[PDB]
Amino acid sequence: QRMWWAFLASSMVTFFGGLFIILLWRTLKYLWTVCWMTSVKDWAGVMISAQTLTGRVLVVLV
Amino acid sequence: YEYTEAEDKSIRLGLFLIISGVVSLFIFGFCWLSPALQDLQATEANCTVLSVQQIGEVFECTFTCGADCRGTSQYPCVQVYVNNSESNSRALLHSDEHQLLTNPKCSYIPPCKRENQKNLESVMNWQQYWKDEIGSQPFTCYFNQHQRPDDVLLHRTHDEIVLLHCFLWPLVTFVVGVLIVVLTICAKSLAVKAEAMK
Amino acid sequence: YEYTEAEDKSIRLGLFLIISGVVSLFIFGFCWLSPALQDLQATEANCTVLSVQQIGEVFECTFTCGADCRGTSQYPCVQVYVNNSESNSRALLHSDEHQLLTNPKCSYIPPCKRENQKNLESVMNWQQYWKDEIGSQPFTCYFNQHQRPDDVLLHRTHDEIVLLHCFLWPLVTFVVGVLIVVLTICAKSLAVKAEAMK
Amino acid sequence: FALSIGALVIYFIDSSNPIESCQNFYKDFTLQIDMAFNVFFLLYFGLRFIAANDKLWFWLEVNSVVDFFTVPPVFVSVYLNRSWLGLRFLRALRLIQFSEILQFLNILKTSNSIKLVNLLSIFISTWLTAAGFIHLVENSGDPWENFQNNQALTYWECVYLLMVTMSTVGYGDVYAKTTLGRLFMVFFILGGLAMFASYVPEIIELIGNRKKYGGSYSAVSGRKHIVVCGHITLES
Amino acid sequence: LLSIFISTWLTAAGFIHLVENSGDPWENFQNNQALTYWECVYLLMVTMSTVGYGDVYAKTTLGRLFMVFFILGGLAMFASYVPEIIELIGNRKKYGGSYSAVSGRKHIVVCGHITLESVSNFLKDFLHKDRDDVNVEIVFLHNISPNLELEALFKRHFTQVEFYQGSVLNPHDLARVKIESADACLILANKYCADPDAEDASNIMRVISIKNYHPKIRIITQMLQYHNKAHLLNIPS
Amino acid sequence: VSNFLKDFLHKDRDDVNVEIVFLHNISPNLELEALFKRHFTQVEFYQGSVLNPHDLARVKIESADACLILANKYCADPDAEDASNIMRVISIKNYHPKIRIITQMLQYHNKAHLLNIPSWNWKEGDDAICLAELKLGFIAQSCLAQGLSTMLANLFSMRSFIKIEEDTWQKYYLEGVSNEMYTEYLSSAFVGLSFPTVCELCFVKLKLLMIAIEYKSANRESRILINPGNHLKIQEG
Ligand SMILES: CC(C)CCC[C@@H](C)[C@H]1CC[C@H]2[C@@H]3CC=C4C[C@@H](O)CC[C@]4(C)[C@H]3CC[C@]12C
Ligand SMILES: CC(C)CCC[C@@H](C)[C@H]1CC[C@H]2[C@@H]3CC=C4C[C@@H](O)CC[C@]4(C)[C@H]3CC[C@]12C
Ligand SMILES: *[C@@H]1O[C@H](CO)[C@@H](O)[C@H](O)[C@H]1NC(C)=O
Ligand SMILES: *[C@@H]1O[C@H](CO)[C@@H](O)[C@H](O)[C@H]1NC(C)=O
Ligand SMILES: *[C@@H]1O[C@H](CO)[C@@H](O)[C@H](O)[C@H]1NC(C)=O
Ligand SMILES: *[C@@H]1O[C@H](CO)[C@@H](O)[C@H](O)[C@H]1NC(C)=O
Repeated sequence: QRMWWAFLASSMVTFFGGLFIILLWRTLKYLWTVCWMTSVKDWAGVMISAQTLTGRVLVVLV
Repeated sequence: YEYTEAEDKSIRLGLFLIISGVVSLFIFGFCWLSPALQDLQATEANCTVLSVQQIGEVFECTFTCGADCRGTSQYPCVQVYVNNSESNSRALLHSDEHQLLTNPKCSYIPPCKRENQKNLESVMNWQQYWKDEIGSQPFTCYFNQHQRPDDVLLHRTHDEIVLLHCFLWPLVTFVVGVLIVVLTICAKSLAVKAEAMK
Repeated sequence: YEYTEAEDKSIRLGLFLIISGVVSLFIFGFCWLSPALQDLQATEANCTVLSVQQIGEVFECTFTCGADCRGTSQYPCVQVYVNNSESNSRALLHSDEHQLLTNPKCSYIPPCKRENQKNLESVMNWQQYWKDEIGSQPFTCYFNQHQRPDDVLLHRTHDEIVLLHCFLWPLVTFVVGVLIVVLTICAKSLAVKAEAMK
Repeated sequence: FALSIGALVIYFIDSSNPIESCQNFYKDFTLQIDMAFNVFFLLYFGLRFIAANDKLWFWLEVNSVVDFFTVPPVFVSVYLNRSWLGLRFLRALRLIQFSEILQFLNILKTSNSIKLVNLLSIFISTWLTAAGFIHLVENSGDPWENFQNNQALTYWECVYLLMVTMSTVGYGDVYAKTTLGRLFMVFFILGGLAMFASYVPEIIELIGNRKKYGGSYSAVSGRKHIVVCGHITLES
Repeated sequence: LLSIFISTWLTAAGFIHLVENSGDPWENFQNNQALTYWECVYLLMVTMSTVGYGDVYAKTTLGRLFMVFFILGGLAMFASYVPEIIELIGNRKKYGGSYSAVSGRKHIVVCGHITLESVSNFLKDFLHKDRDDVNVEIVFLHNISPNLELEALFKRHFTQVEFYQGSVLNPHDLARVKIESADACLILANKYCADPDAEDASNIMRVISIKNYHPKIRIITQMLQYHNKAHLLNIPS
Repeated sequence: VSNFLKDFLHKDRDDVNVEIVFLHNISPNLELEALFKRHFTQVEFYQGSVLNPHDLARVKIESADACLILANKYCADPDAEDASNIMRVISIKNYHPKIRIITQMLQYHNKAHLLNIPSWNWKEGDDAICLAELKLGFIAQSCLAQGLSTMLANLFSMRSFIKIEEDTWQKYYLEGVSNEMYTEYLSSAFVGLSFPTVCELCFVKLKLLMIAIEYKSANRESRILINPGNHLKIQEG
């Protein structure tokens, strides 16, 4: 049948679902205070940066 | 203490949904409901079939092949007059307003096919359903005593659910637009007050 | 001694009506009177019915249901030739120019209904009024010897009062526009001279 | 102001109807809330009529003139139990106070924001008012044509017509087919080019000044930046 | 600018394409307008330029609503986004470039103080009708831009007088005026100045610059003081 | 303008229905336009002089509660500016004599001209503030007692009290910043009492630190007696 609706439903639930997760994770981190994440920004974090050549080629390819 | 730009754009996005939650509710109030409640004005009657005849006047339908064909065949007309229960008058049947507004002189526009004989048999097959069941089993039938004094519908243009989605989803957009703004302020207030617990 | 802003805006409003009293008179002189006096050019004749017949040519009217229906039925035509008194010629009757300009070949456009038989009976009922009263009681009938050499009207497009409201109400607007300006100056002159009676 | 918006919404609802119809007490709860809004409007320009330091100056301010072509036809409408879609669109002209009421709620605290909302308010109010006018003209006909050349436009079709017109796009799918309608479209094209060449374009250009050396420095990581100050010239 | 224009235009075209392929949903998707995407692209280019043919237009209520919003948005970011950035790409200076070396036309570079007074007398004698046929084009190089009287006087002589902005103390400006190919250079000194010696030393500086660029040249100069004349003799060229 | 606006429009000033209207011939610069667009219902600028009667009418000087004349502290000649401010005083007092005028005087000797003007009345509240005299005196008096200038400056200036918890010098400093100076008639129960006894009763029983007093009896006008002895009793008025 005409299942056009599920695409937009998936995208919007991916939006405001994923938006609320960021807010509630920044809620509970500042609510629990009331009462190897280091190199993971370096494997790809440097790569994302335009300064890296591999990074520039990645931007051009995407 | 300052609203950061991640916090500020969430406020700008949150207000953008609170406004558009009103506007989408404001648009559909006379762009969706104004055709809806006029269709909900016609009440359920319980009417009986008066007479089923033909005319002999052809009417030009429009079939297609699928790849943008403008073939126009023709179909005969059938006037099904019925006897109302409430307004107790002689009035036609109509499959919907779309059948009514295009050809009010006919009761049943068949789906237009290529050959005229194909469109002919779809008339009499529909006519046979109304030449055997006459008077017996009085059916539910929609009639308006304001707009169309002599036209009875067989269905509605919409459902009961047409009142739902025009009030639901802008208000769904409205509440989510509030929950972005509220959870931005509350998490910031937990990030500006609980930091100074030293 | 100075015109105050309440006094000054009354002058600005008073001149705005004196100007618009001219313009509304100036517009209607060729936008209202130019179709009017051409209709008043056709004089009252006293003419007799020559012959009332039919043709057999159908003409497609347009009925409606009320909720924007475009149903188009058909009606037969009747040519009522009459014998004029003044221009003493063979000419048709016409109910008005609106019946004339749309279908000059017919004398009487019936109000279009759904069924063709409904529009058929409205023709012959009108025809029966003109098949019994022929020659006897010569009636008042409007004819123009300038525009339509062979078409006689039964009525006018307008009344005697059509000359009134095009000259009256801009001049009503004109006099009231003067009375705002005059009573502003006079009351100010009574408010600037009688103050110094000390 | 909020009840003025509500009366405008009642006008928007009533624009989906014929010219007039006979009522007693209810057809769409039509006049039942309209009478209450207009009685409150009558009371509102009642107690500020006595607040007139000049009884004439208050009479000719266009803030009760909007409140003045509306309320006596509502009283005639409830005296006759029938409606009329007349000069009720003039209620939209009271949207000029939107920046004034929005200043009261502490939403706007910037003179650029006040001037911007004043411009957008006078634009939207003029546009909806003129759309209601030519809607009223085109629903009826040319009276010398005996009201026969009526163009059954929706109010919002007419709103689309004026937005296509004022931007000089002019599709021609929708246009005025009456002589009085063509006359008002001529007058409103001249009025729109009047208050676009004389009202906004020196106030638009008050909201156009930008300075091209401001802001701050983007601290790019790894880039040690030097601040150079002192006398700076092409030579040094 | 071109990227944000094309991206906004194709995005909005895709939007109103998506609207017009479907119908108004309260009309039960029955008033669909079977537009191609590129028909819709043509629609938005005809719309944003305020041409508006009306051969193609939105026939749906939601489509008309988006066309209203996009006409307002297009006039928004044309009156607020581009027209102060368009006018950053509009500044041109009307005295630059170089001299077209026409063969047979010996051109003179005239430098030094240049004003309506000093230039007018020289132009009148040089361009006098009795001078008959002289294929010499006077090219004037001065840092100061000409005033309106100078612009009128330079627009009294078309194929005969060209002005260029620049000094004779910069080698590139000498190249732009084609000093090396120039038959001679005439240096005019402002007669009226706060210090006579200072101007004289400026003209001597200009002589030194031109003779250092191209030594085999004739230079006719004006000297306000008789004592300052010796410095020119001191210059070797 | 900034210092005056800050003290006048300070939040601690609480509810004052006074709108500052500025009349100056020179048009405001962009910094002035920003500063005037920081105060909407509070500050209006108008272009014009106070040496033209129509401009005084435009600023509604007659209905104005008071006019404050500010003198540029830095000028080529102090006397010339002082005479310009005296000219402005003469113009305003000639327009409407029953007005308070507070002015700034760059020189102490120029102050006498205001006394020469007939309308000016010191007892009427017309006051001239001499920048040179006050600044030098504050510096002088502080040569006797190091730090008096800060104490006197913190009295009259409306300064925001900030709660400080940590044991720093600022915590003990802000304990006395929020004090101000106040003028007040004494009670009728102080008639014929000695000034030290009255200061003891004011500071002990109701914690007020009385400094000076009025004193007039058929002689010259009521001098301000900083801390009299037990020699002088307190009069009823
Ligand atoms: C813009 C946003 C808020 C809209 C997305 C909300 C989605 C989850 C909602 C809006 C309207 C809903 C649709 C309403 C009409 C039909 C009824 C039936 O035939 C099956 C499901 C279906 C198709 C629903 C599926 C879910 C649905 C598409
Ligand atoms: C990336 C994450 C958020 C994906 C989640 C998106 C959800 C909302 C989408 C993706 C898969 C979808 C399902 C796809 C097919 C099933 C079975 C079908 O017969 C009816 C619809 C139904 C039941 C859909 C419901 C909505 C749905 C569950
Ligand atoms: C059939 O007839 C009656 C009268 O018209 C009507 O009210 C009703 O819909 C039907 N009866 C029942 C029991 O549904
Ligand atoms: C059926 O016949 C006529 C024709 O409509 C109508 O007037 C009458 O009321 C009907 N009778 C019944 C019992 O429905
Ligand atoms: C009938 O006939 C005459 C001649 O045509 C005409 O003038 C008049 O209108 C009529 N007679 C009377 C007395 O009205
Ligand atoms: C009647 O008959 C003819 C036909 O129009 C005409 O010429 C003649 O004048 C008329 N006679 C009378 C008396 O009206």
